[PDB]
Amino acid sequence: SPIETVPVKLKPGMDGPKVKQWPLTEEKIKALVEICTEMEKEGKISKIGPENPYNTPVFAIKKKDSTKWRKLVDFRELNKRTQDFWEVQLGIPHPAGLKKKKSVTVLDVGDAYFSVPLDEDFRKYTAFTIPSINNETPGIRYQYNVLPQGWKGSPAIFQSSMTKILEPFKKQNPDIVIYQYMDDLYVGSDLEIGQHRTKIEELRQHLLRWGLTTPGYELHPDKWTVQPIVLPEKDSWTVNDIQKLVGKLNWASQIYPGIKVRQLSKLLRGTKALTEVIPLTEEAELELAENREILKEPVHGVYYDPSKDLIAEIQKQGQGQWTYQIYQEPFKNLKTGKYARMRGAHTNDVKQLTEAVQKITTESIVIWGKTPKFKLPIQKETWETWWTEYWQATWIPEWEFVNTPPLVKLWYQ
Amino acid sequence: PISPIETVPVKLKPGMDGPKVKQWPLTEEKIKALVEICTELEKEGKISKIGPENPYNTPVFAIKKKNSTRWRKLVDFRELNKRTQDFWEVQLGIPHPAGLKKKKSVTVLDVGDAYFSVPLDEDFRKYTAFTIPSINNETPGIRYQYNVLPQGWKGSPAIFQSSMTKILEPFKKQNPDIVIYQYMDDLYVGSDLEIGQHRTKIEELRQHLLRWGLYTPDQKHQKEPPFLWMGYELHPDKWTVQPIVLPEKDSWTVNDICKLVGKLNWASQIYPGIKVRQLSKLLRGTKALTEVIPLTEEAELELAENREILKEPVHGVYYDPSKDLIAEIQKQGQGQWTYQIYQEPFKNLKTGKYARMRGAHTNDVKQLTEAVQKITTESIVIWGKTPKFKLPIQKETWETWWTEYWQATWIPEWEFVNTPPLVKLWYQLEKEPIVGAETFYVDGAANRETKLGKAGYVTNKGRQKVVPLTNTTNQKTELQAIYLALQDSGLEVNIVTDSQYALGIIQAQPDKSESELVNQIIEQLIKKEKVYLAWVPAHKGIGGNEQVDKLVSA
DNA sequence: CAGTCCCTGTTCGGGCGCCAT
DNA sequence: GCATGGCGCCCGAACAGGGACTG
Repeated sequence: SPIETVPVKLKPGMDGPKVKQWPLTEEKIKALVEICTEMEKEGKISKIGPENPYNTPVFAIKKKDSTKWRKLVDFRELNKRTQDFWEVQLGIPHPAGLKKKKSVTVLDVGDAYFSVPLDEDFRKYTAFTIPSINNETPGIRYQYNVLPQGWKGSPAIFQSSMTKILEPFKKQNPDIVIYQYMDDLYVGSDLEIGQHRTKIEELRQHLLRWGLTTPGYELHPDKWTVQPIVLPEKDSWTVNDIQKLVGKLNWASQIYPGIKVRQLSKLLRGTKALTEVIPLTEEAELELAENREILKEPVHGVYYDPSKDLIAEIQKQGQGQWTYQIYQEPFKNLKTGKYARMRGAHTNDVKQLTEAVQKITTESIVIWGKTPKFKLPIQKETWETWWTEYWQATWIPEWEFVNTPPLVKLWYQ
Repeated sequence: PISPIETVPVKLKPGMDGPKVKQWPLTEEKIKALVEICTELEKEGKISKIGPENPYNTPVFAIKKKNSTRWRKLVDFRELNKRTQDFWEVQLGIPHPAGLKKKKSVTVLDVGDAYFSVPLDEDFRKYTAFTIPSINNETPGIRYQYNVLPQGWKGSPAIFQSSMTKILEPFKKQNPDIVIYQYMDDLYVGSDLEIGQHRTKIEELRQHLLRWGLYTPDQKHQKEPPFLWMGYELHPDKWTVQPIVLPEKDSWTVNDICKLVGKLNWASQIYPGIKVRQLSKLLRGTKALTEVIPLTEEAELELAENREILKEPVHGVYYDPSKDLIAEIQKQGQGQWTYQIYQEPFKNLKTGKYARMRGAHTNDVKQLTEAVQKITTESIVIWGKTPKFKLPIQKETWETWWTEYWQATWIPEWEFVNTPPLVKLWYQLEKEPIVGAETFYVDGAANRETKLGKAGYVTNKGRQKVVPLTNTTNQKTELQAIYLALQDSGLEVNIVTDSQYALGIIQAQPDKSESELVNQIIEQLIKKEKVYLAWVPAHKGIGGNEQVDKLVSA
């Protein structure tokens, strides 16, 4: 309804998306038709044909508590091309101190983008197909008129509009910062929770005034503390145990340059038995403590730089627990995280993984405001099959697949 | 006939012109059965002659239909397709008869000459000019443009399929209670109605098309078990594939085996147990289709038994949305998997076959995991639900799997069907070192320019064994060392190596392999009742590994 | 260290199956 | 100088990325 059409300057020679559409279940399939019809009726989306050399897939989500199927467009591929647009020309600043709060809340400002209408030339690129079951009919094809739900350019355009919409709250609460990312608001305060959760419902009305009604959940950045590497301690040190312990102490060598292992390996000289117990010397304990102390303060000489993508790596650990890392350059880690199980009665590797990813992503945005490529400890096939059935977010990260197993009893746990 | 629907704007790839390739000589009989077709078309307005101002030409031929009576006017726009915008296809996975629900009354109708009824884009007709010779090739013949939808364009079906959807849309809104399966110009109609209103609805639909320029000849179903749809036989309660006739010839060529395998794969649908792991093992090698090749003794075994299963007459059943869905899988040959999907104890919906080597060193459960995800991502396509499974695996066999494994995995609701062979993880490494076992320190090395190398070990009780190597690889040498330690050791072993590579493959606890050496390493592993294996830095001051590295010198 | 070699695993193209034009 | 589109199977060519060795 408002304004005019913003011109999207795409990279020269660069062509748009061409991702095929991947089969869906009746649950999401039936949830999607209508969803589109409603958007078709309200003139948000039009209907197109094969004349369009572009596509992108679509699927239905169903987040917890709410029983409203949200429609998500995997604009995962399209965004990388429009990076010039939503990074340079229309850049949404990131509040340095956003992470330094005692509570932040996730707001779903999705439907608030169907206001402004899309450029006419660029509309071409945003097409999507909706498959029929057992191919009852050739999947119908549609296209977008108004700002899309997922595109990372939607809020780079709405950015002018949104700041004026939050003018009063931001101007009268200097202790409450906010961050807009894709299709989800990020409001973080500092005061008590009971006097915070009320500021949220109060911010919901402010927006509800100009047509936003979408009910999020609590999360505090102060709860997050670093977990380095713990060098086990025992009374009886078998050769076998000293073998592994040097291994772990060797990887540490690449991260911390002050790691010494010589003195320690000197007591293994000569082919010895494996179970055979060995007593620790004076110079060995002068290092066992030397290393256990140097393994406290993060790696000196490492800073953040937005000039390079963000990379995330996860390693299973068992019991349903998982552990991950977040770095810019190999071995120059940024955050050394850890993930706990959601408790019992939910013994599922895939579900926890998808959960871990979101729980990592969220902290990527919050903290810096980018999204990391996930080296995912799972098979391309084993994931592409249920990575939706357990997804509950309005954002999709870039990722890859690692298959290499841990070496020395996992260098972390 | 033409002009009922709107023309889709098609453009030529930017920078390029149109097709300027001469028409090649044709069979003398074809021309007289072709010109006889071009005039009937110009008569109905499908085509129109042009002048010399049109410098575009594109070869054309002809071929009898699936009947042998009527012919088919085919054009070769291979040089155009390279110049026509890259459309996006709208057609997806073909429909399947096991996904059909039972309807009290059903009929299917077909459109005659369907491509020749959709108006082609206006300013694009100028690039579809074909030149037809006379009769004796004395004087140049006629040259008309494909005023209508061509037959060999770049995305011809994409436009038709799309247009066919828009024409049926209005009829779907008024009648959203009846079933409609539109594949090309062939559509399957049917509902739980009655003869009276049904036939009226059929006439209602025929006349709906008739007005849209879609004439349907009296070539529609007659409402009997003999229902020709998508190449099958849709009976009222059962269903079978196209009466399949397997080719049998004394000698076979690379091509003649291809025409069999694919024909055999098609029968994997309703027919259970059909495999071709070996039959295809002959397709290996950069072969030419005409090249003659004799069947292997194992290959002649499959082809002989498969020839007997096809002799057996079988039928599938239709889907019921109220009842539960169970897919039962079982293992067959080496790296072979066949599965039957059903809902009634004996009536199957669609059987299958999974046979792939996902990696150099797999495993039986590792293959079974993927043999499950292949049926899932194919069961979702037919029905929007992931079915329950009847797997031949013990619940403790799986539990131990994903608990000691690194790459996350998982399988849906499954039970344990006790049908041999039952998949099991044979051997198992020990988490902790063993006491009273010889501590083999194994390592290997190889030269990059000579390709030869020494691989060996040493122990705690003084045990040394190093041998040479003709043409091995540094990484391969390390693997050899591990092999030695399994021949020169008792039921209890302790092994430590400097190579993750080496560590890796074992850690995963594999069954099959394609390295011969590794396929052998397991043979031992299976027997040794308690094994432990540790790792250690390569070029490090570590003890034990210090000396065996020194031993593989020169 | 930048440069090579191995080894694995994914992606592409080519021919066949079947459906339809 | 013998066509299009879709899905499927199978197979070797090409491409990719990670670890270990080398002047």
